[PDB]
Amino acid sequence: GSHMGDFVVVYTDGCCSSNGRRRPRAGIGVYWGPGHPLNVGIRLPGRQTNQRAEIHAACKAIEQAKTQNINKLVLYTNSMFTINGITNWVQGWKKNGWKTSAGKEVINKEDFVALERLTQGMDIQWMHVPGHSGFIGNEEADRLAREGAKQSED
Amino acid sequence: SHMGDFVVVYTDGCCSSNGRRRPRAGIGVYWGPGHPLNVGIRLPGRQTNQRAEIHAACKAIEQAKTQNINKLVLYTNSMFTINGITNWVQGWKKNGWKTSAGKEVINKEDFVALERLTQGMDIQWMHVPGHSGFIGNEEADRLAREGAKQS
RNA sequence: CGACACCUGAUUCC
DNA sequence: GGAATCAGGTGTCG
Ligand SMILES: [Ca+2]
Ligand SMILES: [Ca+2]
Ligand SMILES: [Ca+2]
Ligand SMILES: [Cl-]
Repeated sequence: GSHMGDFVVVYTDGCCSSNGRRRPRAGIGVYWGPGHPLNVGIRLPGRQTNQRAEIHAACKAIEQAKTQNINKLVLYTNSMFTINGITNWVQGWKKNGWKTSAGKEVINKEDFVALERLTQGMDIQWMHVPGHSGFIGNEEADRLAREGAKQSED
Repeated sequence: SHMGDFVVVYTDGCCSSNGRRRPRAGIGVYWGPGHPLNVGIRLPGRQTNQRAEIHAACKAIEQAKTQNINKLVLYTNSMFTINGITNWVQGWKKNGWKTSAGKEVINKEDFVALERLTQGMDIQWMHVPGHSGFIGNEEADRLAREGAKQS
């Protein structure tokens, strides 16, 4: 199980097939290690978009971890939108009604709020991993996030 | 009706055993039975599918040059090379070669060199659906493999 | 404008 | 069931 000095490692990823198209199918994915018992591939409730799938993949992780009574983790992801939110954009947003830099409702509020609710007491070390750059951890989490939005066909 | 004016040529580029044990790509260009210019050498460089399939078009016309031929019909199954040369290049030339997604068009170095030889020359690209018609393809296609074997 | 993603479609190969 | 690669489009924020 990947660790990094008392910081248990974890990769997360979200996906949303047909994002911005008629019927969006979106799922969350979180990989803790090979054949690891915490590796989830859930489907994302409600709104179907990559952005929330992505930040919610991260929620699942934290949510999971707490249950495993782990307080500090190095959570990798390829979502800058999530990282930038959770560690910058949010703070501001709170002090001003969650209004975008163009003066309008911070769209993914509900999502970030949840996510921030969970950073509480946790010492997350948000790390970013490149796209299809070949990093296992991320590709296995990607793998998972799809099986989470599986078609149900077969 | 009308006369006749060009020469035909089939071209194929292949990339092997995906994994690591390998990734051998070969070029292969056919001009007809036993014809001298028929050749199927190995692809020099970053061994890949697309890339080979392109340079495999360079050699073609490049030899077309070494024959003072001014216009041919080039056959190929990859409409990446085709689309690339018949369209996406002018665009790439008017955008510092940026993928219609912000990043850099990887085979610029290739599509560049290719557009070079296209100079003065008049190529009429012909795409052929896999398992197309005309043995011509199965033949170039065959040298490719033979090429990929050389060191 | 920029940035990180999420896709849809194509063509070939095996 | 990918790897090659591209076009076109959304998700969202500075
Ligand atoms: Ca992602
Ligand atoms: Ca992904
Ligand atoms: Ca071929
Ligand atoms: Cl013929």
